[PDB]
Amino acid sequence: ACQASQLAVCASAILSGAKPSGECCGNLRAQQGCFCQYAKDPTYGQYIRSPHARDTLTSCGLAVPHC
Ligand SMILES: CCCCCCCCCCCCCCCC(=O)OCC(O)COP(=O)([O-])OC[C@@H](O)CO
Repeated sequence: ACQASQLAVCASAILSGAKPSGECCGNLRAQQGCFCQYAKDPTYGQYIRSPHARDTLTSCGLAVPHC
């Protein structure tokens, strides 16, 4: 299922713009199909939709979706 809480391993990058860890990027790579659903989360979606989250994808070499 797509639960935002799955992104905890990337929280520093999403919340602060920190360079993402390798483990973060590997988790993001696996979980790409959830990204537009994560972006709709009422609690965390504001962070998921942010520039820091987008920058995290790009730092990980992943496409930024058009949700
Ligand atoms: C690290 C992963 C990043 C993934 C990035 C995906 C790129 C996101 C691009 C823009 C996304 C737009 C998606 C639609 C977001 C939206 O606003 O609709 C959401 C929605 O209907 C569900 O909840 P919500 O209304 O966002 O709730 C927000 C808030 O007010 C509740 O606290």
